[PDB]
Amino acid sequence: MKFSNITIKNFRNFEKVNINLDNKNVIFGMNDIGKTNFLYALRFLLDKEIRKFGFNKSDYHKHDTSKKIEIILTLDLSNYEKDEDTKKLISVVKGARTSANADVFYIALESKYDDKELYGNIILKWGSELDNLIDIPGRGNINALDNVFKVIYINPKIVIYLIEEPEISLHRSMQIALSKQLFEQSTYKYFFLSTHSPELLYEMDNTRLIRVHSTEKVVCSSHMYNVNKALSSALFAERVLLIEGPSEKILFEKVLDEVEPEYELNGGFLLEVGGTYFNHYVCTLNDLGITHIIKTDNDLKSKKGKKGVYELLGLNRCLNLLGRENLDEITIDIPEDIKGKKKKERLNERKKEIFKQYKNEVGEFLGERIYLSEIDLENDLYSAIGESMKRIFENEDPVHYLQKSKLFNMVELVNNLSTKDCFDVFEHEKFACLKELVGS
Amino acid sequence: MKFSNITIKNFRNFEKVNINLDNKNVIFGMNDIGKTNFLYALRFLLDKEIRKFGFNKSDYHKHDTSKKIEIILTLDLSNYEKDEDTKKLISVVKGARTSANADVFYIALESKYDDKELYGNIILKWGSELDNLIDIPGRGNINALDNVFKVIYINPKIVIYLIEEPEISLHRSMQIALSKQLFEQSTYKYFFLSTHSPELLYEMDNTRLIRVHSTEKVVCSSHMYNVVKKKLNKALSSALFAERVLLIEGPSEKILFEKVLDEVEPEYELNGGFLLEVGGTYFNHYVCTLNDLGITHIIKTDNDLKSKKGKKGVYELLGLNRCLNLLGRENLDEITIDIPEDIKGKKKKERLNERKKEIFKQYKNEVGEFLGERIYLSEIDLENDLYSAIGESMKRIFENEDPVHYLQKSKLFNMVELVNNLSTKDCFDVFEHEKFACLKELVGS
DNA sequence: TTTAATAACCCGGTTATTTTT
DNA sequence: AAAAATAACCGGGTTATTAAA
Ligand SMILES: [Ca+2]
Ligand SMILES: [Ca+2]
Repeated sequence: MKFSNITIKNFRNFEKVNINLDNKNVIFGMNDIGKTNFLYALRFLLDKEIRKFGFNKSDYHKHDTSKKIEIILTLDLSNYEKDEDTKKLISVVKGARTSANADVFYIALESKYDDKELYGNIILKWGSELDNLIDIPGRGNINALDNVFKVIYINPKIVIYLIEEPEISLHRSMQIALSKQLFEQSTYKYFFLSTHSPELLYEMDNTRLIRVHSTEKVVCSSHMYNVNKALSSALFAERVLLIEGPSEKILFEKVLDEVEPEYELNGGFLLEVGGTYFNHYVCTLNDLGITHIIKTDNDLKSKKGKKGVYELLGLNRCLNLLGRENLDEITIDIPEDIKGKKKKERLNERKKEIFKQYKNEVGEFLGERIYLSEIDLENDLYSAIGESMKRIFENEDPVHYLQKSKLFNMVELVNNLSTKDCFDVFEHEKFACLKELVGS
Repeated sequence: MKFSNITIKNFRNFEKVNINLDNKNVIFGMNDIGKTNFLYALRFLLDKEIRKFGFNKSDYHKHDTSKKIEIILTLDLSNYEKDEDTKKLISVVKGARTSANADVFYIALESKYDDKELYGNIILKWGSELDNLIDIPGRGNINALDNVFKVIYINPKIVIYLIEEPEISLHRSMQIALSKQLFEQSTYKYFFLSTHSPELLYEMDNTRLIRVHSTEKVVCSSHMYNVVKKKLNKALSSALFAERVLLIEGPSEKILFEKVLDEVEPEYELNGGFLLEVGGTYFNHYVCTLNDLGITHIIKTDNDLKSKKGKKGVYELLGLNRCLNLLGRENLDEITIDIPEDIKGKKKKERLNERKKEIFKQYKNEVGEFLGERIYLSEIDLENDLYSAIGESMKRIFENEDPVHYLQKSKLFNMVELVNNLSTKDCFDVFEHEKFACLKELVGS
């Protein structure tokens, strides 16, 4: 009884599309024209108050020719034993089943000859096979299809809901209450929800994501959702850059609005993880067709029980994202001396030798969407705008000046930064994580 | 020059309001009718196409009487320097400025005889003194106020912008870009902004915040706000749209408290309640803004101990000293806890956990004016006065003899496991206790 | 013979004490 | 007589080795 797919041929934006469905469907995307045409395709198939006006000239493909519109719904009916809705659809259809063991049923909408009397005319045919479809019998204004289904449309009998953007002029907690009410109540068994707000999509289970695109053909991507608050604003994006901390984010929001400031309208997003852990995020983004991009920094860690033996932490966190094996450990000797500045200067010079030692493995990290820095953000930020960093802080060592307060000295660099400097950050050879987010 | 105040007297919701407002005014609250009526009071004061129809019967306070509606605006006139609006405002007037050393200017709005042929007969007067105001002169349909000020209204010469709900049919990143165009650049200098959106208040500085109260007296709280302001305003921007705010340190007591405030009072966000994450024990960054806007700043803390850097065995008293730093008082002295080297771990944790009760029952006089104000201090942490409420049900779920040791290892991963299997009576058990009296003051019961 | 309990590191904050110049 | 590390806690996360019953 759970709906298999819909085939739309010659409608107002479509040429040949086959959108897989189930119950509880969510439609999003960039263009609103394809989302309105998807819900009006369901309204022309299953609602009589749109279907009684017929088709206009604008309801065909573009505005002229290809004068044969099919909208076909395929239900995947099968045997659900004594069921409330399935035995109802056995009971009203009756004689249009060609066999008693058929596990599929078709509802087809045909339209032809727009050019004669300026009128579309819509013919609805039942049938469990693609050949020998039987016409739906009706006496007056009422078909026998209208005894089965009922369509309720929301915009600011098996019941189908069609909801278009309920986030307009409501509070966000009312969107959270609508988000729980769409998935715990059994009266919202079948819907098609069009939305932009992330608060309607916090809790979500067993849901076909239908993504429409900005192309003129409009192709649709259809994905199953089975089982989070950070991912809800990243559900509406195709490309997600996964970054570690807020100091990365303030720099990237200053660069990405001074180079290409409409990146999130095109479908890019900046996602925080709050640490160095990406494997809980990339399995969620991989199942939903969202292209993750990972930016992380190379780190070293001292080993417990051994003095001088250091383990390769930032390399192994990219090897565990690929399912690979860990590396063997290194040995650094460090004297007593002072451990404030000089110990960090030994540990930078070891990590550069590591980063040139495993450069062909950095290459197969970068063949996937994992980008690993040489040391940190603050040291390859110094490799681009290091002539501009000494003027702002009035200091000889600006990396050590950012090392004291990582975010508070970052926002003083952000608040005094020129327009040409963001191109120098963005066009660097080591800031290539940004170039895969914008898609250029 | 800058705006100084408006005084609205007998208009359609107000009885006597003296609203002190600077430039770049931001208007918010749960009274959308009062925000709409405040912008209509500015349109009857300063716009031509609203004032040419006059007052109807509906904007005579409630529906009747109130026979003298006075709307008086003061702009105080004394900045000059490179801004020529002082020179325009003193060049258009002739005899309203009687003395050239005066530092106040009055634009007054009057109306009378409300029951004569259903017309307001709006009269506009100028003057630098409150007594003997002169009449604003005009020839035909155009006053002398009309040649000075121009009003542009947005709803989906000296320029005044009146913007009403711009988040309708506007995308979220363009709301953030509209906040950046409102407050960083100098394009809009005089505006009044009404909104319901948290993302128009991210980048804001040097602005007057007007909070409209939910009561029927429609009084307002106006705050001069000057300032990492992104890290402050990202948390604070959804908290300003809330009348009462609970300040919590961690995401364990968002997951714990949102289950309880959906089982007991699930419409608590619709009456002016909010839960504010801090991410640590730093509440002095957040209480400076909420107290000046009339928002109650409710705070739940835990007692903490720290070993000192130089001496061994003595303990800095960080549980009470973070609560006195909001109250500005002098810090406490030092205590001595004798812990040997071969005790470390669970025994060391319970040996410090006894001494956090021993410092708390000693200092019950000191915590009386903590809880008399909106600062709440726990016994040890969240998970022992949570065990003093639902502790028979803590041992049911984890299949553990001592579940508070089982919960400190995990934090969120067994806090979520606790919150998913909570019964209905359990969320009234935890809401009722006197150590969870911070939850009552958020909802007022 | 498994099993929890810290060393080590990452993403943010504070406040008093050495420390070095 | 300062100002810059450095303990030592607070809100979150992951491996890996050790002590531990
Ligand atoms: Ca890093
Ligand atoms: Ca705590």
